[PDB]
Amino acid sequence: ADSLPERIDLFVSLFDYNSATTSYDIRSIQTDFPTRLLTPDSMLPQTSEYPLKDIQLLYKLAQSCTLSPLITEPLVFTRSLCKGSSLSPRWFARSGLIHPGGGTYAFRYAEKYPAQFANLLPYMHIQERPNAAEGTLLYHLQNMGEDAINALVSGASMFGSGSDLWLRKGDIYYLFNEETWLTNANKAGLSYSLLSADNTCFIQRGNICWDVE
Amino acid sequence: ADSLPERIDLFVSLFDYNSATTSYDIRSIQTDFPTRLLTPDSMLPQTSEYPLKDIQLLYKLAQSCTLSPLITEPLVFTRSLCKGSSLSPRWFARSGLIHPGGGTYAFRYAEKYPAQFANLLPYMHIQERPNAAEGTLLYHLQNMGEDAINALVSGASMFGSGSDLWLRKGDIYYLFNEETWLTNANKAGLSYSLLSADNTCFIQRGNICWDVE
Repeated sequence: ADSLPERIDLFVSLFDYNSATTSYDIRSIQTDFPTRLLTPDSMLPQTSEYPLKDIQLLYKLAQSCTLSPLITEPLVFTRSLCKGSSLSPRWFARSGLIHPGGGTYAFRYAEKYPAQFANLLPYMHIQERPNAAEGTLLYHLQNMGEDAINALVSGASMFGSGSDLWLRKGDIYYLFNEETWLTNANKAGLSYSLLSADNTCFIQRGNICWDVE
Repeated sequence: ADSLPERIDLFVSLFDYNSATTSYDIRSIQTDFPTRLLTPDSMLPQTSEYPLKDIQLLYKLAQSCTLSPLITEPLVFTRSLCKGSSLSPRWFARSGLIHPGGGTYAFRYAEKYPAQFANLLPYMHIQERPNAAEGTLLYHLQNMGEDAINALVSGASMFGSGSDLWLRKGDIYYLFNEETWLTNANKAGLSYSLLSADNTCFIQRGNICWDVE
């Protein structure tokens, strides 16, 4: 197992970057996609960011339409929706993007004002945008699980999503299909699997890898 | 991660053995199924047991029907097939079971003498037997991958096959479905995954666990 780092280096050396399925500049991804609009936790009620009773207070208000400083901006949003007052794309660009109840301000607003949808897409979570065309960047992002999104955001040297290997060289991710990945792992004398969070198979029982959650 | 053994113990304690999907006595399994007829390697040409040129010599003979002491029994089998001489179920019970070219003597023999099929089933590899009825022991065995078969043969305290947890208590395996497994792992504060051989995720890169093959 001491040869492992050297085998992984050999593995990477086997790839022909010119024959990658596609490639994406990390800078282009960062330009187009706020991390806040990638991470799956943004889609959930923001319980780690607010006391629950404040989130509940906002729902009550939005349903009733008739107040701590943790929620100043959510309150501005809520009142605007209640009053039928308009919010320009500039308001969303200035905003924290994520509504305390989960998802974005832009998506909620555009549901009420569908004519403003196109201009507000840049401020919506990838999971809130329409299903992307196959093979596009947004498609790849929409189909990534949490661990893959985290790896991408971390600028990891490599990660797997959905039988695609994403390989980083310089500032560019090159995508290779599962067959190529497996072929090169085989040649390097390597086995691989995808594991979640920091699950390192700390203890093994039979064929089951266990870790603490 | 020091709490891990204690969490696994708690995990096991959560199962109600009386409400298991099914259960199998390990002794019953050993009685019915020779390990040789379970392990997937028995289905492959026996390259670790014979020089390849001896295996090839046998094929030539079986095709021609006209000789080291590593292959004395395979030669007896081959000549019997060529001569149309018969081999009783007692011959197979006395035999090493596995043909050098892979699979069993019994399966090959029964292909030539289909009337003798039923009496020769006990000497055929599980992968050579007809697809078993759903829910039966043979069905579960036929659907196990290599790591699961090895765990079972090892009498492991627990292993997963196909979204079934096999839990050993005393000499009995109790089967629980994936939902129960996940529910109890969740409660114990545990994460789990199935990994092959002794792949322990020795090195992690992005979300990829790497080990030496």
